[PDB]
Amino acid sequence: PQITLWQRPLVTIKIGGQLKEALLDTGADDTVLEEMSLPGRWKPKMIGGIGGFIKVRQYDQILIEICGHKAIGTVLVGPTPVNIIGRNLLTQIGCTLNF
Amino acid sequence: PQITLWQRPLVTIKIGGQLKEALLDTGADDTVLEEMSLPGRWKPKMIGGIGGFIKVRQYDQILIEICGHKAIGTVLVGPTPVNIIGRNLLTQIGCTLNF
Ligand SMILES: CC(C)CN(C[C@@H](O)[C@H](Cc1ccc(F)cc1)NC(=O)O[C@H]1CCO[C@H]2OCC[C@H]21)S(=O)(=O)c1ccc2nc(NC(C)C)sc2c1
Repeated sequence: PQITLWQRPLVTIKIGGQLKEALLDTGADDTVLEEMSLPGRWKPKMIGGIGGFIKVRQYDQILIEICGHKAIGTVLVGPTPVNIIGRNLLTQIGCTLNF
Repeated sequence: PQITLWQRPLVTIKIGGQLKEALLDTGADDTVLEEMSLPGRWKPKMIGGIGGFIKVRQYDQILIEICGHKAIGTVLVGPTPVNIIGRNLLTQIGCTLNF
């Protein structure tokens, strides 16, 4: 699809058997999701944003479906306010910016 | 231009007579720039991101040139770690997401 930016660019994702809504975020290196129950082993990590840092649990090679496109990569889970699909997964679904 | 997301989507901007690099950020509602000297009056404000909040100075009706496209809008200035062009200006330069 082509998405204009008058509204937040939200998509439906399916991850760990659960449906969620998430922001397509070209400003995000990595993918960061609300506290959620994910299968497998993780690793503690800290990521920084505009206001400081949050602790996240990092899971590698997780399958996500992003608006009907499948990707596999790293997902971080923690106290983010919004679910964010970052460039590590946007590249896999072929997402580009155009103007 | 068409920008893929294998690297950060950075563009050059000219704002307040100064040249800066900035991130095209579909996850940012507003435009937030590192500490800089802007002319005119501002308004104190607080905005939230992944790690908490920062206090910013809000300047309205600011002219920016973003990779050769001119826009006028609100710019927030404060302790962000990256210059961020948010959706208030991305819409004006006709930026879309595509996959
Ligand atoms: C997190 C999202 C919802 C908002 N954020 C933009 C995202 O694109 C941020 C942009 C950024 C890049 C780099 C940075 F160092 C800091 C910040 N990316 C991000 O946090 O990425 C994290 C995690 C992913 O992995 C990494 O990616 C790089 C850093 C890691 S925001 O900046 O906080 C921001 C912007 C404008 C704005 N206007 C408002 N208006 C209100 C009045 C409603 S609120 C608001 C908040």
